Amino acid sequence: METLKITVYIVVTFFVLLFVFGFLSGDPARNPKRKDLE
Amino acid sequence: TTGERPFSDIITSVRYWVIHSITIPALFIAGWLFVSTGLAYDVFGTPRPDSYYAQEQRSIPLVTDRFEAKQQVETFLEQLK
Amino acid sequence: ATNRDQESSGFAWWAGNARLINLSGKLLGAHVAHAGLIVFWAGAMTLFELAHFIPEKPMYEQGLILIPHIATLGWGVGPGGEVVDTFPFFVVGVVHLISSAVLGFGGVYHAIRGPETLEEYSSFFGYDWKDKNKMTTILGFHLIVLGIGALLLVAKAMFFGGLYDTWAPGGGDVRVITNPTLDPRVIFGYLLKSPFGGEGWIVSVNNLEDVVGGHIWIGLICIAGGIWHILTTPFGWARRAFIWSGEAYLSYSLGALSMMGFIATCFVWFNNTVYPSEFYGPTGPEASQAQAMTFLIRDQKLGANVGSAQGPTGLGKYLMRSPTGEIIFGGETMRFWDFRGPWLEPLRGPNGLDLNKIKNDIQPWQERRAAEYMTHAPLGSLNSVGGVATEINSVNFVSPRSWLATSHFVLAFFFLVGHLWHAGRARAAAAGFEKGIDRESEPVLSMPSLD
Amino acid sequence: ANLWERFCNWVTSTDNRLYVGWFGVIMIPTLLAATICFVIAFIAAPPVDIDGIREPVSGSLLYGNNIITGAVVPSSNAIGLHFYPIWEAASLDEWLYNGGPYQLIIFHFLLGASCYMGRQWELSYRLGMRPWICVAYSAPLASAFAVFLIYPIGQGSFSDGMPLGISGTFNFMIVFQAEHNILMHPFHQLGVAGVFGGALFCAMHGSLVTSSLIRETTETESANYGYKFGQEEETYNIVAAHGYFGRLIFQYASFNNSRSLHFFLAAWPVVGVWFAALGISTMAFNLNGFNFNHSVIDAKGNVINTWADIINRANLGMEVMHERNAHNFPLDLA
Amino acid sequence: ERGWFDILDDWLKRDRFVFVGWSGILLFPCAYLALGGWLTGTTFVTSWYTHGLASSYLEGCNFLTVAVSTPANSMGHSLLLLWGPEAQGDFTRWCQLGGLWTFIALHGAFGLIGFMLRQFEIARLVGVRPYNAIAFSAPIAVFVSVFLIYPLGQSSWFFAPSFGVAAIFRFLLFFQGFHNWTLNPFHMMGVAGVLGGALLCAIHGATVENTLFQDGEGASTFRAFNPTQAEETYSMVTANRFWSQIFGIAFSNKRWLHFFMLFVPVTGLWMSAIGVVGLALNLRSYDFISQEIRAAEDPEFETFYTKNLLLNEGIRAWMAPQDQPHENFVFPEEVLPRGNAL
Amino acid sequence: AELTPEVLTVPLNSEGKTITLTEKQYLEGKRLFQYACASCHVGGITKTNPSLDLRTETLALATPPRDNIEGLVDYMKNPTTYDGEQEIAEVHPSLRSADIFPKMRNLTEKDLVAIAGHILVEPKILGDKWGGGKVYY
Ligand code: CLA
Ligand code: CLA
Ligand code: CLA
Ligand code: CLA
Ligand SMILES: CC1=C(/C=C/C(C)=C/C=C/C(C)=C/C=C/C=C(C)/C=C/C=C(C)/C=C/C2=C(C)CCCC2(C)C)C(C)(C)CCC1
Ligand SMILES: CC1=C(/C=C/C(C)=C/C=C/C(C)=C/C=C/C=C(C)/C=C/C=C(C)/C=C/C2=C(C)CCCC2(C)C)C(C)(C)CCC1
Ligand SMILES: CC1=C(/C=C/C(C)=C/C=C/C(C)=C/C=C/C=C(C)/C=C/C=C(C)/C=C/C2=C(C)CCCC2(C)C)C(C)(C)CCC1
Ligand SMILES: CCCCCCCCCCCCO[C@@H]1O[C@H](CO)[C@@H](O[C@H]2O[C@H](CO)[C@@H](O)[C@H](O)[C@H]2O)[C@H](O)[C@H]1O
Ligand SMILES: CCCCCCCS[C@@H]1O[C@H](CO)[C@@H](O)[C@H](O)[C@H]1O
Ligand SMILES: [Cl-]
Ligand SMILES: [Cl-]
Ligand SMILES: [Cl-]
Ligand SMILES: [Fe+2]
Repeated sequence: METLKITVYIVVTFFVLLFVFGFLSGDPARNPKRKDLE
Repeated sequence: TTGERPFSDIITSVRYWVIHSITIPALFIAGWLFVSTGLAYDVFGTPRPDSYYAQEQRSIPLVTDRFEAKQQVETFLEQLK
Repeated sequence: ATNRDQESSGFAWWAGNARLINLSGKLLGAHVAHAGLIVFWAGAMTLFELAHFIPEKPMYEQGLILIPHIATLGWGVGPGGEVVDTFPFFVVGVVHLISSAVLGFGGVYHAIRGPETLEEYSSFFGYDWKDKNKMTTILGFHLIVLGIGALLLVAKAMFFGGLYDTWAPGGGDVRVITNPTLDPRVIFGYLLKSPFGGEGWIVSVNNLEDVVGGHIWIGLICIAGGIWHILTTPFGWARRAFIWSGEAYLSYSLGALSMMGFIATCFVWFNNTVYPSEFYGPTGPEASQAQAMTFLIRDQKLGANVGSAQGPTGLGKYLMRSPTGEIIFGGETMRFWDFRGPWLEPLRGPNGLDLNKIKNDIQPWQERRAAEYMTHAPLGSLNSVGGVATEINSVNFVSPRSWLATSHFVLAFFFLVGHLWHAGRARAAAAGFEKGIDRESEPVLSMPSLD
Repeated sequence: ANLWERFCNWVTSTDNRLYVGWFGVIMIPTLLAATICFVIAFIAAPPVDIDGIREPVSGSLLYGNNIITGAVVPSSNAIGLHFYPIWEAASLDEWLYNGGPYQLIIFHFLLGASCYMGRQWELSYRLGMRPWICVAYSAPLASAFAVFLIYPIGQGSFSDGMPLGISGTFNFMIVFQAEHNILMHPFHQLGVAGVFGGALFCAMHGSLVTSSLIRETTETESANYGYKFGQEEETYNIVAAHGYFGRLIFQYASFNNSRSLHFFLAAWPVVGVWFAALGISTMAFNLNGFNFNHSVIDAKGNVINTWADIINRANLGMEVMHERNAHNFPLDLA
Repeated sequence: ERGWFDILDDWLKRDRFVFVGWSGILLFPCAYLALGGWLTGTTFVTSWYTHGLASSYLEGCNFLTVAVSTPANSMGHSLLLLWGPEAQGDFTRWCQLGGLWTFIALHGAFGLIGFMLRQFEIARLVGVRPYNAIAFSAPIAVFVSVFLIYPLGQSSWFFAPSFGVAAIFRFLLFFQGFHNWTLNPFHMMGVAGVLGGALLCAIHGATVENTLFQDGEGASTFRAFNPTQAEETYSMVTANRFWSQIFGIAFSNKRWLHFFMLFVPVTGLWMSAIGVVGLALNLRSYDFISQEIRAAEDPEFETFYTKNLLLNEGIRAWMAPQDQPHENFVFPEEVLPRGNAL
Repeated sequence: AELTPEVLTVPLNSEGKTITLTEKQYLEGKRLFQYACASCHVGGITKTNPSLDLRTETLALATPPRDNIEGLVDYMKNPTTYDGEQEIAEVHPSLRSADIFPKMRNLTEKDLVAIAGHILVEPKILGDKWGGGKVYY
C-alpha cells in the first residue's frame, strides 16, 4: 500500500505538472487568428 | 400582416381604456361576488367549511352506488343538518 | 445618448451593461451604485430583523441571518449567546442604511451626470484595461483596503471587547483574544489539510486564537501584496499566460467568487465556531449526534447499560467504534463521528466517548442542549414547515444554516457558469472570433481532414 | 523545436483524430481509471456494506445481478465523507467490503468529466469557434456533481451518493422523495419542464425542418442524399417552416430567426437542467419541497386531505421501509 | 362548382391572425371546453364525494394541490354524461360525481384529434410535408394510453390520473409502489427518448450558436440573420470537425440530424405508451423471478432490486387506505410494514 | 361541523368542574403551544420521548392527574415524571425553569390556561391523530 500510494502520488504530480506547464506555454497564442495577446 | 388592427395600437388607444376601465373591473367584481355571496358553493356543490362532516361524524361521504349516486349525495347532504 | 443603442455599441439591450466596458466614468457609477445596493440591503435587512426579533426565542427560530453575524463579533450578547442589548444591532443597521444613501448618490452621479470617461479628466482615475501596470496598481489599492478590513476583525477581537466564543471555559461567552495564533505551521497547516471527512481543510478551524491569527496573517499578506502590485508590473510569464481585457478580468473574479461561495456553503454547514450554533442553530451533524445523545440519556435513565447494548445489526445500539477504533455514537450518526461541540466534548476521553463519563457525568444542561439541537435539526420545507418531509404543519422553522448553504450554493454555481461564459468569451474576443467564423477565412477549411 | 515545444504542439494539435489538449491530459487518465474500475467492479466486485451495518449488498454480475439490478455500490456509512483510497485499506479484500471502488470511480469520473467540459472550451478555441458549447454541457455535469458529490456532502456520507447502477438509481430516487418531497420542489419542477420541453422542442424542430426540406431527390432514394456535407446553401426553407408554424399557433409565436430559434433550443433544456441540478444540490442541505401536509382544515378543525396528503402517505411508506435495519432513533436526520 | 361547401371552405381558410380551417370546427370547441373545464374545476369544484379530498381554490388548495379528480370507483367506466343515468341532467350533482373528469378527458381527446388534423390541414395549405403532425402522434399515444386505456383496463376511471399537479405526482408514486414502473423496459426506453431528446435539443442549439458565421458587426449576433438568405448561418464543416474530435462521431448530414431529432423523443414516448398499455392489465415488469428464488432461500442475498420492493411494499400499505377509500381498508398499526425505529 | 362551545368545554379540575373556552382562547392556545411546545410535542407526541404522549387518556393516568386545566397548568410550572416521583424542571420547560428555557419567560398565567385548553381540546377535534404520530398523518 505504501508503494502504491507513492506511485499514484508521482503519477498525479506528473500529470498535474503537465497541465500547469502546458497552459503556461503560450496558450493564448494557440488559436487560428490573432496570436499577439501578451 | 393578416388584416386585424395591431394590438399595440389597440391597447395604447384612449377608447380601448374608456371601455376596459369599465368592463375589466365589472368582471372582476362579478367574480368576487360569485364567491362572496356564496353562490359558487351552491352552483358547484362544494362544501363550505362547516359542511364536510356532521358534528360528530368522521366518515367521508363517499359515493358507492353508480345509479343511485345522486340520491346518496342528497342523503349525505340531508345528514349535515 | 453615447453608445446607448445596439447600432452604435454593438450590444443589444439585454447585454446593455457591456456597453460600459470602455466608459470608465459611467462604469464607476454602476459599481458605486451597486455597492450602495449591497450596503442598503445590509442596513435594511438588519432593521427588519431587529423589528421582528423576540429576544427570548433563539435567533434561529426567527429567520435571522444578519443579527447572528453581528452577535458572533461579540456585540449585543452575553453568556450562552443570550441577547443583553439590541442597540448594537440597531446601530449596525442604521449606519449601513445611511451609508447606502451616500454610495447611491455617488453612483447615480457618476452614472448619469459625471464624465462618461475618466481618462481626459484624470490620469490617476482613468484607466485602460489593457494597461497592465495600472490594473495591478488598482488591484494593489484594493488589496490594501481588504487587508485593513481583516485587521479590523483582529482589532475587534483583541482590543474592542472580543468575539463570541462558543468554546469558552464554563460556557459560551464573549471573550477577548489575547494570544492569537501566529505560528505559520498552524496557520498555513489548515490550508494543506484534506477537505475530506475528519480533516475539512479550513472549515475545521475550531478556536478563535487560530481565527484571529489567521486574519493577522491575511491582513499583512494582503497589505504587502498591495504594495507589491503598486510597485511592480506583471512579469513575462504572467503576460504570456493571461488574457488582458476587462472581460477577462471579470472572468477571473467570477471564478474566484464561485470558489468562495462553495467554501462559504461548507463553512456554514459544518463549522460551529465562526457560525456558533447558539445563533445559527445546530449543524446537520450536530443535530444527528444530539439525537443519539438524547436517547442514550433517556434509556440509561431507565436502566440500560449503554455500552453493552447490542443493536439489531450487531453494532452497538448507542455506542460503537469508528474505523480507527474511537468510541462514537451508533445508528446512522456513525457518519458524523467527526462532529465536535461544546455540549458533547466533556464526555470525550482519549479513546473517544468515555463510558464512565457517560454513566456518571452527564449534566442537565447537556441533556437540554442535546434535546434542543435534536429538535432544531436543519431539515424543513421551502414554505418553512420544520422537520422531515413527511412532518405535519405546526412548526414554522428552516434553519439559518439551510438558508445560507442553499443560497450560496446556487450563487456559487451560477458564478462558475458566469466564469465559463466570460472566460470563453474573453478568449474568443481577444483572438477575434467572438462574433463568428469568417466565411472567407474559416480555419477548419485550411486544416487537413481527420480521415 | 525542443522536446517540450514539440510535445506542446502535439497535445494542442488540431490534427489529432481525437483532440487531446491540456484538459485532455488530465481527462484521459482519469476517465480510463474510472472506466476500467467500473467495468471490473460491475462484473466481479463482492458485496458492499453500503449502510455500515455489516449488511453487504451485492452489486456485481458474478454475485447474482443482471444488467438492471447490478451496480457499483456506494462506500460504507462508516466511512462517511472520509477519503478512502486503496492505500488506506489493510487489503483489497477490506477495500472491497467497504465500497472503495465507488470512491475511486466517482472521483476519477467527476475530475475527468470536468476536464471534458474544459476540453470543449479548448477545442472551440483552437478551431476559431464561439466558446459556449461547454456551458451547455455544464448542465448534465452539474447534475452528476449534485448526485455524486454535493448530496453526499450535505448528508455527511458517500453512502447516500447515487449508486452506479440502474436499480440503484431508482433506490436513490425513491429515498430522495421520502426525505425531500422532491416532486413538490419547484426546482425539480423546472427540471421536468426542462426535459419534457427539451424533448417537445427537439421533436418540434426536427419535424419542422424535416417538413420543409427542399426537393433534391426522387421517390426511390432517401431525401438525405439531397444534402451534401459542407454545401453553402441551406437545405430547408425556413420561410415555409415559419409559414407553417406561425399558422399552427399564430404568427408572433413562431421564430423566423434561426439564430434566435437555435438559442432557445439551447437555453430551454440547459436552464431547466441547471435548476434540476440546483434542486438536488439544495435539497442536499435539506431545504425541501413544499409541505402542505394538513394545510386544509374545516370549521371544526378536521383535516380535509388534499392530493398533497396522499403524496405524504406514499412518502411515509418509503420512509418507514428504507434501510430497514439502519435506524435506532425515531428521526431520520440525515 | 361554386356552391356553399366551397364558399364555406374559402371562409374557413382565410389567412387570419388565428387560422380556423375545417379542423377548427372540432379543435376550438373541444380545446376550449377541456381548458375551461380544468380551470372551472380547479377553481370551484370539490373531490369530497369521489375521493374524500379538497381540490379547488375555493376550498383552500393552491396551484400545486388543485385538481379535477377522477370519479368514484363505483362509477366504473361510466361516460358520466351530464344527461346520463348518474347525474340525470343535474349540473351540481354531475360536478359532485366527477363528471368534469370525463368531460375534460373526452373533450381533450377530441381536441387533440382536432389539433393533429390542424397540423395536417395547415401543412397541406402551405405545401410542406406533414412531419409535425406525424410527430404529434407521440403525445396522442401517451394521452390515449394513460388517460383512457390505462383506466379502462383497471376497475374504473378512478385510477386514471386526476388532472392536477399534486394529483399527477400521486399517479407517479402509485405506479412505483404498485406497478414497479421504473423497472419496466418500455418506461426505460421512454426515459431515454425524453432525456435523449432534451440532450439533442441542447446540443444542437448550442452547436449552431457556437459555429455561427460572422454575418454582421454586432457583438449581439441575432441581427446578422435574414430569413430569406440562401446560405447556412453556421458552419456544418466546423461543427462536424469539433464533435468528431471531442466525442468521436459527429453529424455530417443536416437532413439526417433533424430527422433524428424527430425520431428520438417520438419513439421514446411511443415506447412508454406500450408499457402503460401493459399496466392497464397489471401486466408489469414487477419482478425478476431468479432474484426472488434466490432471496427467498438465502437471507443474506440483497440487491438494489430487493431494496426497492421493500420501498414498494411500504408505499402500498401506507398509501392504500386513503388513496383507495372505496376499499374501506383498515390496517391495524401492528400489520404496517416498518423498519427499525421509523 | 363547527368548533362549538361543547367542543371547547373541558375539565377544569379532578372534581367534575368544567370551563368553556372562547374561540379566542382556543386560537391563543394553538399559537402559544406552537410557540413554546411544538418543537417537541407536534401533533400530541413527544419527540424526545415517544413513549409519553399528550393523549387525554395518557394524561388521566399520569400522577398527579394531568387531564384537566389545573393539572396541566401545574405541569407547566413544576413538571414531573409520569409517576409524580421526580421534578424535571431542569430538563423540561416550565415557569420554574424560565431562566434556562427563556421562551417560558413571557408566558402569563392566562397563557398557561390557553395552552392547557389546547392540549385538551385538540384530541376532541383530531381523535387518534392527536398523539398518534405518523401512522395517522
Ligand atoms: C445594479 C444594476 C445596474 C446598474 C447600477 C446599471 C448601470 C448602468 N447601466 Mg444598466 N442595466 C441593468 C442593470 C444596471 N445597470 C439591467 C438589469 C439591464 C437590463 C434591463 C440594464 C440594461 C442597460 C442598457 C441597455 C444600458 C445600460 C446602461 C447603464 C449605464 C447608463 C444608464 C443611463 O444612461 O440611464 C438613463 C436613465 C435615466 C436618466 C433614468 C433614471 C436613472 C437613475 C440612475 C435612477 C436612480 C434612482 C435612485 C432611486 C435615485 C437615488 C438618488 C438618491 C441617492 C439621492 C449605467 C452606468 C447604458 C449604457 O451602457 O450607457 C453607455 C445602456 O445603454 N444598462
Ligand atoms: C470607489 C469609489 C469612487 C471613486 C474611485 C471615485 C472617483 C472620482 N470621483 Mg466620485 N464619488 C463617490 C465614489 C468614488 N468616486 C461617492 C461614494 C460619492 C458620493 C459622495 C462620489 C461623489 C462624487 C462627486 C460629486 C464628484 C466626484 C468626482 C470624482 C473624481 C474626482 C475625485 C477626487 O478628486 O477626490 C480627491 C480626493 C479627496 C477629495 C479626498 C478623499 C476623501 C474621501 C472621503 C476619503 C474616504 C476614504 C475611505 C477609505 C473611504 C471608505 C469607503 C467605504 C467605507 C465604502 C474621481 C473620478 C468629481 C468628478 O467626477 O468631477 C467631474 C466630482 O465632482 N465624485
Ligand atoms: C486578489 C488578489 C490577487 C490577484 C488577483 C493577484 C494577481 C496577480 N499577481 Mg499577485 N499577490 C497577491 C494578491 C493577488 N495577486 C498577494 C496578497 C500577494 C502577496 C503574497 C501577491 C504576490 C505576488 C507575487 C510575488 C507575484 C504575483 C503575481 C501576480 C500575477 C500573476 C498571478 C498568477 O499567475 O496566479 C496564478 C498562480 C500560479 C500560476 C501559481 C501556480 C498554481 C497553483 C498550482 C494553484 C493551486 C491552488 C488551487 C486552485 C487550490 C486552492 C487552495 C490552495 C490555497 C491550497 C497577477 C497580476 C506575479 C507577478 O507578475 O508580479 C508582478 C508574481 O510574481 N503576486
Ligand atoms: C365539435 C364540437 C364538440 C364535440 C366533438 C363534443 C363532444 C362531446 N361533448 Mg361537448 N360541447 C360542445 C362541443 C362539442 N362536444 C359545445 C359547443 C358545448 C356547449 C353547448 C358542449 C357542451 C357539452 C356538455 C355539457 C357535455 C358534453 C359532452 C360531450 C360528449 C358526449 C356528446 C354526445 O353524446 O353527443 C351526442 C350527439 C351527437 C353525437 C350528435 C349526432 C348528430 C347526428 C349525426 C344527427 C341526428 C340527430 C337526430 C335527428 C336527433 C333526433 C332525436 C329525437 C328523436 C328526440 C362528447 C365528448 C358530455 C360529456 O362530456 O360528458 C362527460 C356532456 O355532459 N358537451
Ligand atoms: C444607475 C442605474 C440604475 C441603478 C441605480 C442604483 C443601483 C442606484 C442606487 C441607489 C441607492 C443605493 C440609494 C440609497 C438610498 C438611501 C436612502 C434614501 C436612505 C435613507 C435613510 C433613512 C431616511 C433613515 C431612516 C430611518 C432611520 C434614520 C432610523 C430608523 C428609522 C428609519 C429607517 C426611518 C438602474 C438599475 C436604475 C438602471 C439605470 C441606471
Ligand atoms: C483567515 C483564516 C485563516 C487563514 C487564512 C489563510 C492563511 C489563507 C490563505 C489563502 C491562500 C494562500 C490562497 C491561495 C490561493 C491560490 C489560488 C486560488 C490559485 C489559483 C491559480 C490559478 C487560477 C491558476 C490558473 C492557471 C494555471 C493553473 C496555470 C496556467 C494558466 C492559468 C494562469 C490560467 C485560517 C484558515 C488559519 C483560520 C480561519 C481564518
Ligand atoms: C366546464 C363547463 C362548461 C365550460 C366552461 C368554460 C368554457 C370555462 C372557461 C373558464 C376560463 C377560461 C377560466 C380562466 C381562468 C383563468 C385564470 C384563473 C388565470 C390565472 C392566471 C394566473 C394566476 C397567472 C399568473 C402569472 C402571469 C399572469 C404571468 C407569468 C407569471 C404567472 C404565471 C404568475 C360548459 C358551460 C360548456 C358546460 C358545463 C361545464
Ligand atoms: C505558489 C507557487 C509559486 C510559483 C512562483 C513561480 C511562478 C511560476 C512561473 C512559471 C514559469 C513558466 O514560464 C513559461 O514557461 C514555458 C515553458 O518553456 C515557456 O515556453 C513556451 O513559450 C511559448 C510562449 O508563446 C510557447 O509557444 C512554447 O511552446 C513554450 O516553450 C513560456 O513562454 C514561459 O512563460
Ligand atoms: C468603524 C466604527 C466602529 C465603532 C467602534 C466602537 C467600539 S466597540 C466597543 O469597544 C469597547 C472597548 O473600547 C468594548 O468594551 C465594547 O465591548 C465594544 O462594543
Ligand atoms: Cl433502501
Ligand atoms: Cl439512527
Ligand atoms: Cl400508546
Ligand atoms: Fe437546426
